[PDB]
Amino acid sequence: MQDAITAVINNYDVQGKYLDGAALDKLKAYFTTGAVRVRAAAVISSNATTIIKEAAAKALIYSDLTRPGGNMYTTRRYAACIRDMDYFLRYATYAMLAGDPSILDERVLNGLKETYNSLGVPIAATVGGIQAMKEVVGGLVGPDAAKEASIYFDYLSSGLS
Amino acid sequence: MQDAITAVINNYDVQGKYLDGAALDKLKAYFTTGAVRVRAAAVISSNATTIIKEAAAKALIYSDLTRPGGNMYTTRRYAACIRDMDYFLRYATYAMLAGDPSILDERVLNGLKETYNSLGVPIAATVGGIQAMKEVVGGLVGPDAAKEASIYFDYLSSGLS
Amino acid sequence: MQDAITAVINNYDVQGKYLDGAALDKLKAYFTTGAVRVRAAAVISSNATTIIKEAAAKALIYSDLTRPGGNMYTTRRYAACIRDMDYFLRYATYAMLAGDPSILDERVLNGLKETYNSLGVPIAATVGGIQAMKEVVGGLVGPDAAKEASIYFDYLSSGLS
Amino acid sequence: MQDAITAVINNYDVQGKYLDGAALDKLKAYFTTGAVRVRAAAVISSNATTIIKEAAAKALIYSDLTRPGGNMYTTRRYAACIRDMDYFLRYATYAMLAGDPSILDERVLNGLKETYNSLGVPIAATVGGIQAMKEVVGGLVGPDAAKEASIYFDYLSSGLS
Amino acid sequence: SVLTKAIVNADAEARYLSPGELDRIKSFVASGERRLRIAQTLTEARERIVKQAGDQLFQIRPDVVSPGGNAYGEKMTALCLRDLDYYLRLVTYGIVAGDVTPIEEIGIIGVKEMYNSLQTPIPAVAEGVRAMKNVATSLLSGDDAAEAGFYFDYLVGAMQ
Amino acid sequence: SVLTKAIVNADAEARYLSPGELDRIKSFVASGERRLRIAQTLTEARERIVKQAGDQLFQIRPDVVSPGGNAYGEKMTALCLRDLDYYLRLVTYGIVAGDVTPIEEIGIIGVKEMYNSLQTPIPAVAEGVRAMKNVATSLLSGDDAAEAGFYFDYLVGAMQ
Amino acid sequence: SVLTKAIVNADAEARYLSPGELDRIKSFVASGERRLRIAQTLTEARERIVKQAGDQLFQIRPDVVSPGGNAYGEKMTALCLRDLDYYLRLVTYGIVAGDVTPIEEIGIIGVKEMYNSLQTPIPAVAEGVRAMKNVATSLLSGDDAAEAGFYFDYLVGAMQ
Amino acid sequence: SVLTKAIVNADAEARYLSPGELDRIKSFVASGERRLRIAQTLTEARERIVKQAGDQLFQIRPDVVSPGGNAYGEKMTALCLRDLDYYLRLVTYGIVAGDVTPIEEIGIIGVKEMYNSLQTPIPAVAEGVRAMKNVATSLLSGDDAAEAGFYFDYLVGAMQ
Amino acid sequence: QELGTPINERSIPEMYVNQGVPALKRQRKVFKQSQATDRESFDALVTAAYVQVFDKDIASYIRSEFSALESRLRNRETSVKEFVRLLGFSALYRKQFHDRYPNTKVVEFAFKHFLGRAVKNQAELIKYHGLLGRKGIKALIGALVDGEEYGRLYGEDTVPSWQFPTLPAANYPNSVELYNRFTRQDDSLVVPS
Amino acid sequence: FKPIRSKMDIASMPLVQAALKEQQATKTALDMSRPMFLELGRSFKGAD
Ligand SMILES: *C[C@@H](*)[C@H]1/C(=C/c2[nH]c(/C=C3N=C(/C=C4\NC(=O)C(CC)=C4C)C(C)=C\3CCC(=O)O)c(CCC(=O)O)c2C)NC(=O)[C@@H]1C
Ligand SMILES: *C[C@@H](*)[C@H]1/C(=C/c2[nH]c(/C=C3N=C(/C=C4\NC(=O)C(CC)=C4C)C(C)=C\3CCC(=O)O)c(CCC(=O)O)c2C)NC(=O)[C@@H]1C
Ligand SMILES: *C[C@@H](*)[C@H]1/C(=C/c2[nH]c(/C=C3N=C(/C=C4\NC(=O)C(CC)=C4C)C(C)=C\3CCC(=O)O)c(CCC(=O)O)c2C)NC(=O)[C@@H]1C
Ligand SMILES: *C[C@@H](*)[C@H]1/C(=C/c2[nH]c(/C=C3N=C(/C=C4\NC(=O)C(CC)=C4C)C(C)=C\3CCC(=O)O)c(CCC(=O)O)c2C)NC(=O)[C@@H]1C
Ligand SMILES: *C[C@@H](*)[C@H]1/C(=C/c2[nH]c(/C=C3N=C(/C=C4\NC(=O)C(CC)=C4C)C(C)=C\3CCC(=O)O)c(CCC(=O)O)c2C)NC(=O)[C@@H]1C
Ligand SMILES: *[C@H](C)[C@H]1/C(=C/c2[nH]c(/C=C3N=C(/C=C4\NC(=O)C(CC)=C4C)C(C)=C\3CCC(=O)O)c(CCC(=O)O)c2C)NC(=O)[C@@H]1C
Ligand SMILES: *[C@H](C)[C@H]1/C(=C/c2[nH]c(/C=C3N=C(/C=C4\NC(=O)C(CC)=C4C)C(C)=C\3CCC(=O)O)c(CCC(=O)O)c2C)NC(=O)[C@@H]1C
Ligand SMILES: *[C@H](C)[C@H]1/C(=C/c2[nH]c(/C=C3N=C(/C=C4\NC(=O)C(CC)=C4C)C(C)=C\3CCC(=O)O)c(CCC(=O)O)c2C)NC(=O)[C@@H]1C
Ligand SMILES: CCC1=C(C)/C(=C/C2=NC(=C\c3[nH]c(/C=C4\NC(=O)[C@H](C)[C@H]4CC)c(C)c3CCC(=O)O)/C(CCC(=O)O)=C2C)NC1=O
Repeated sequence: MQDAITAVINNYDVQGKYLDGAALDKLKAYFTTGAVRVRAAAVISSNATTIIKEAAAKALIYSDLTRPGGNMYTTRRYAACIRDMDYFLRYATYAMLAGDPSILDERVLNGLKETYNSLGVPIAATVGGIQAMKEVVGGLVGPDAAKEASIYFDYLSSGLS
Repeated sequence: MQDAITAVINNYDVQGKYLDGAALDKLKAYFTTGAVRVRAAAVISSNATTIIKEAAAKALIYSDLTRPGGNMYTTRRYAACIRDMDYFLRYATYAMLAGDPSILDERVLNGLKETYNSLGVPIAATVGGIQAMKEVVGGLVGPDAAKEASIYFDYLSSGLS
Repeated sequence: MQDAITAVINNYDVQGKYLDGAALDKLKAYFTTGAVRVRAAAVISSNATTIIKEAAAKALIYSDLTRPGGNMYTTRRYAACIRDMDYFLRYATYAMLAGDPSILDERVLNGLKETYNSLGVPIAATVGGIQAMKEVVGGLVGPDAAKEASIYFDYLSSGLS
Repeated sequence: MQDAITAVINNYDVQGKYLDGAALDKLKAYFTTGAVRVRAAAVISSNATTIIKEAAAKALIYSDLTRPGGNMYTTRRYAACIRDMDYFLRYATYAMLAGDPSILDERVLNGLKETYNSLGVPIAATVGGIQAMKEVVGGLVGPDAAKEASIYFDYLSSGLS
Repeated sequence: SVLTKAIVNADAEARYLSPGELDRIKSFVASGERRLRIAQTLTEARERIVKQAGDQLFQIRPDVVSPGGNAYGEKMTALCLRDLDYYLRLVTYGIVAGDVTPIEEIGIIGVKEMYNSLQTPIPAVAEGVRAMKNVATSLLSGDDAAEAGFYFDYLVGAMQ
Repeated sequence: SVLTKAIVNADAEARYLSPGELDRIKSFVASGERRLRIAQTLTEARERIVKQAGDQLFQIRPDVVSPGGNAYGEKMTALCLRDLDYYLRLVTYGIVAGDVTPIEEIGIIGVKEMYNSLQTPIPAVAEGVRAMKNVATSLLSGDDAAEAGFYFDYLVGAMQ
Repeated sequence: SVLTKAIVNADAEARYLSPGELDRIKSFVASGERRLRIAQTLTEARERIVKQAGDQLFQIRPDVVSPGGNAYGEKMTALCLRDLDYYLRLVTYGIVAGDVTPIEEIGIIGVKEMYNSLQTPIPAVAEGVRAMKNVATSLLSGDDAAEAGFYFDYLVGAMQ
Repeated sequence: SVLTKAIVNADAEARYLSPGELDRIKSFVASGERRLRIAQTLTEARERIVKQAGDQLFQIRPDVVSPGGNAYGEKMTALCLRDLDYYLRLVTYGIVAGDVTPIEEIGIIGVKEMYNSLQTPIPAVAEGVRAMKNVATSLLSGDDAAEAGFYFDYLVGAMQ
Repeated sequence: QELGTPINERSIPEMYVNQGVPALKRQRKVFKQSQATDRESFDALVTAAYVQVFDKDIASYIRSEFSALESRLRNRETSVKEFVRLLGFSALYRKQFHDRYPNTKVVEFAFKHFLGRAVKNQAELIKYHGLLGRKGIKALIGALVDGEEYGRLYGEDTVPSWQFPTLPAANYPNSVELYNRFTRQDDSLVVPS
Repeated sequence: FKPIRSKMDIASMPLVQAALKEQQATKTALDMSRPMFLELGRSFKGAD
């Protein structure tokens, strides 16, 4: 995986080039938006389980999924789905702090689509839950970091879909 | 694995046959060249690191492989490449000692092609380096074991290609 | 029409020259990329209708062209536009197989500009659709034949424009 | 009319694009061949009359063209034919300096053919005279600009025929 | 060439190339290096092949270089040997292309009419071409010899 | 960078980021402009630092430029100067990134096998790096000089 | 087959087989043993392929097993699986024959009228064939995998 | 210099200057600025080159600084360094002049006799000259490095 | 050696490659029912018959309207001549090539589609236009298909296909101008009189 | 007066095309007048 700074450093090391004005501009661009990211991450960590609760109630629950015959039926499958939601929110927080989707591409999206296809998981329901937690985090974080937080949730939803 | 003797023994055991004139002739043919194989193996064991060094000098370094963007660029990749060269040298020594490429197929060639394909290793450059090692070993050992050593290097290069 | 080989043969016949080193190098350069052309042509033939569908969705439909007053308004004009679009795809495949735009000049581009001027077809829209299949075919075929497929689509676009 | 520089500039202005690497490469390739064109043009200008005389002697005169009833019979038509050859030579020099046959298309070839059917001039004889001048000019200019000079004479001959 | 003939049928039937056509294209491009080697070998032995073909042709039928012959005289023998050089070039073109469309378009359709107009013996020209085939096959390995001999027999049959 | 080292441990234990990690990220991000200005001067003085460093290295131990030395010859000395320039570039990378992830992944892991296969004196390389540290410190303010000296010190420690 | 197509295109010109078509014939006979081995390998695992591909198809396109679906109901799903087995048999026939001549005459031409009359989703059949292709290529070597995937891709494109 | 050599050749032949001689004259005068720059660089770096060449020479020939050596002692080593400075000045003279006339007339004619009388190792002088060559080439761009190395190599060869 | 070298060196090759008759005269295929046996080759013959007639542009729109004719042709109940004749009797041909043009351009379109050339001379225009106006398309097409020229050139089973005539005069350029025109590209009648 | 357009690309001329190939080789392959320690640590490709 890589963050923005290490990504620029690697992108220049591959060319064998010293850090010039454009690269330092990218680095300063990441440096300026530092505060909103850590504050959004702290509020998300503090409100993680509440976020999962509203996201479930808003996108998945009170439907045919929770009823018998659905994928979310039984406490085992419900615990699996809520653990997956907590996982997704945690790695979205990681990607938001790192300013890069490489960690999501590596440790999350790799093989998930085929495995969910094999297990019968609803991809549309997963995307809806991801968007619900995106909405709740956008509400919680405030205007400082809502957009940056939303971009990586959109990345996860787009990669799954 | 198997040598020439073990290969003949198994090929006769699969028919349940006692050893006959043809098997004895094959065993005599292998036995008549035992000393030259041991001499070439001792020479290769003595000059293993030197063989690698001139092999790398003639085939690998001072090129785009070493420059930024080369597959052997960076200390980690260069160390991995030279470890691969010493692996090839040791298994070629084993193959020439045993008089059989069965060990080369079992413990070297299987999986290596698609492994290099996934890793991005240049198969053509690796084959060229193996050929440089072959020519160095042939020059070092002498006319007595030159072809006998070179056949297994060609086997390795053909298996890679 | 001509391919690369017949083009070289005619270009040397008109001067009365035997095939020299330069002509042999040209033929060798064409022959070295023969298989990639065949693979890309097979992929394009298998994915023909999807290329047209995504190209039309990306460039033409959902605009004033499909609305009344647009050139591709009504089922007849929609069918005519997609048939033309398919003509461009098929002749681009022929050009990429033959390695020469002679067939494109001979059987497609002659009279096409003034024909579209007579019928009122939008040349800019046609160029947009051709570039749409250029992007789609570049996505489908891969790194191997992307640029070689792209050169003939650029040839068609430059001829129309 | 238009030279190489204006051709590149117009080709980029029609797209409304600033000059890029390809445009700068074309401009550099033109600028490198500056002195050769000037030297060839100076040689042609100095040897203009001898080229016309030798081309006329080799291709036109001593034949039915100059004998009575021929198209080049009488001083009135002989002077006109040599003036036409001078015009072709001068415009070929202009085209060679500019590095573009646009001047040949704009100021030589348009209307010239139908003018020649109107007057009764032999087009084949004119083409033969042009090629004789081409051979003489290629002899004079040297190996540096022989091909560059010959290309425009071939352009004129192909346009006429 | 085979590419042209496949594309011509595909465009006549208004369809993409068939898998069989794609396979023949693949084999056609696979054979390219040996074809280029054969064409290179013939190109390097141009002068010898032409000279020996002329010598065998005149040995077999000297009447063409007799006073009443079509090719009597130095400047007339030069044209006959130039025609043989033309046909050798056409054979090299055919070998490189893989089949005889260049040979057909350049040197056989109407050859009967041209040689009848010039009053030259077409049977003599055919034997001259056959001598060129023999000299050419003398300088090639067996497989390449048969490959070139196919085009030489095509020329011999066409001039008939 | 600091981001990778502060994210890898969080991923390892499976939690969101702890406040000490967040505030160390604050110190890192607040020092960003000064880090960029520090890295800019070293790039301005790129080809002039290495010339001073090479002289002090060869004065400290001239045996590497001796006939039995690894750096004997014009092109051998040029290669060593190129390696010193490589490590100066890596130090600039570490300075801007705020940690040693790029430096480690590019030029220290396996460097022992590197210089053992090439038979180059690693302790000599260490003094060569330290010369670059001294010449770089000579052209920076005290706080910035100490800041760059930390990364030079890390490279010297990891090299041996 | 390759023999059938070569003979038919030769008889189109009413001439004996060219040497290039003969090299076609030798290549096809040399590859025939490998083709029959691949077809036997696919034949041994026919039930697993159709079962897993049907599961994959129902995963991707659930509307066909929806109330407004052509294959809604258990017997309608069994008919879909029988059709998939038919297509697998046709692909094996194509692999052994080398040329795709039997597949086109048996289960390609007229399949548009097939699924239009039966009101079945041709894109859904395409998705099922693609899943069959994936599961079949999972059980084969790379060259053999590509050799089978070409025929699978013909099926997918020709049901367009 | 170049002009002196051309003039002396024309005088010995008893003719005026050849156009090719004027060509080398124009090239020599055009190269004057670059030669002056190289001389200025070496003059400014005269101390470093001499000191470093002394250290490298004493590493390859430790016995010269030893009890039975020519340069045993602080002032004996100072004399050796002064000799190396003399040869550096002569190389600067040769670079500015364009050939080796001043170097020849000042430092190689009879140098064998002088050092034989002084009991001085001439191969050690040559090693010192090579060390000065390496140190000087370390301070120059590639083209100027080769240009100065020409004169250094000439000095090494003539001191044999 | 020098007696077979070009003289006046071809400084721009492939400016001389394209001279003469176009490559299209010999770079196209002819279809015959007698050698079009089997299902695979029969479809090529059928799709080629829709391109000689209908001129390749509105031929791609044909999906299944001529399905009874193809069945009889495949069953050998009607020859290719009968198939081509019945293709000219259909409403699609009348709609496309008669309903938008003057009565003389219909003769030119009918000639180029069912014989492969343009009108020979004025004595043929008078014969074949004074019959179309007398009895419409179903007599003009029958006259062309049953003529002596059609029987000579194509006989029973052969798609018409373009022919590049040499004689009579002005039949080669007149035919080629018709050949290199896309559908609706130009509607001037070329040979008015 | 109709625009007369252009049918011959200026980069296909003998002199310009002969200079373009030299321009490629000189920029890619060979070094130049900066110090060799700087010229030995150069990557000829830019993003590959
Ligand atoms: C909103 C939740 C949706 C849902 C989910 C669901 N998931 C499973 C089971 C698994 N999920 C995973 C996931 C991962 N493995 C990884 O390595 C990563 C990234 C590091 C992920 C995200 C895996 C491997 C499983 C299988 C093993 C396990 O259960 O731990 C299940 C259980 C299904 C079953 O019982 O087979 C569910 C229900 N289901 C929904 O309906 C929601 C939309
Ligand atoms: C102070 C200099 C010391 C020294 C060095 C030396 N190095 C080489 C050759 C190479 N060094 C490298 C180095 C790297 N590759 C990488 O990816 C990195 C990380 C950025 C490094 C540092 C490589 C690849 C080579 C091989 C040649 C090449 O670059 O293409 C040599 C030359 C050895 C030879 O046999 O030619 C030398 C001398 N020598 C000393 O004495 C010093 C202590
Ligand atoms: C993306 C579609 C665009 C468009 C096109 C359009 N085209 C026509 C009509 C014709 N197009 C052709 C084209 C060709 N004939 C050839 O032989 C070739 C090359 C082999 C080509 C490209 C021709 C000849 C016609 C006229 C006859 C016919 O209609 O088939 C039309 C119909 C116009 C009308 O209604 O009269 C359209 C709409 N229109 C768009 O808006 C797109 C940009
Ligand atoms: C993946 C399954 C899809 C699907 C299929 C479906 N098929 C039928 C019925 C028939 N299918 C055939 C097929 C063939 N006959 C042939 O000769 C060949 C070539 C080898 C084929 C492929 C036939 C003949 C039938 C009719 C019944 C019979 O076989 O006797 C049905 C049932 C339709 C009905 O109305 O009952 C279905 C559902 N449906 C899907 O949704 C899938 C995409
Ligand atoms: C001395 C010969 C010159 C020459 C001629 C040449 N002509 C053609 C092709 C054609 N010539 C005609 C002629 C006629 N149209 C008529 O109606 C008749 C009477 C029946 C005549 C005389 C036509 C129509 C053509 C084109 C069609 C055809 O080829 O039959 C050619 C061949 C061009 C080619 O193949 O592309 C040539 C060479 N060429 C010379 O160099 C001489 C001066
Ligand atoms: C009742 C005495 C207690 C109580 C319960 C309560 N439950 C819910 C909501 C849900 N309960 C379930 C339960 C299950 N799903 C399963 O698969 C199984 C195993 C068979 C169980 C037990 C689910 C899925 C839901 C969510 C809604 C849905 O089914 O779709 C609620 C509503 C909570 C809300 O926020 O609306 C309540 C109140 N409440 C009490 O006071 C008792 C202690
Ligand atoms: C509705 C009952 C069904 C349906 C329709 C559907 N249509 C589109 C998109 C287009 N439809 C047209 C149609 C016409 N253009 C014409 O000139 C005429 C003749 C009067 C028609 C009927 C066109 C042009 C479009 C493209 C968009 C545009 O108009 O610019 C869609 C969208 C498909 C997409 O991929 O976006 C849909 C869904 N879908 C159903 O399920 C019904 C059966
Ligand atoms: C003779 C007294 C002087 C002389 C003459 C000379 N003339 C030529 C060649 C040509 N002369 C002509 C002349 C005419 N063409 C016309 O239409 C008319 C008007 C009726 C005239 C007078 C032409 C056309 C030629 C070219 C050859 C040809 O006719 O085809 C030559 C030969 C020049 C050469 O070979 O280069 C000569 C020598 N020369 C003298 O010294 C006399 C004073
Ligand atoms: C510009 C022309 C020029 C030169 C070169 C020159 C040289 C020179 N070298 C001297 C001494 C010396 N030169 C050397 C040199 C060497 N010892 C070694 O081991 C090596 C072989 C070598 C150094 C690399 C030594 C050792 C002496 C001292 C000899 C003594 O004191 O007896 C002396 C005697 C002392 C004096 O200078 O008064 C002279 C004149 N004079 C000139 O006018």
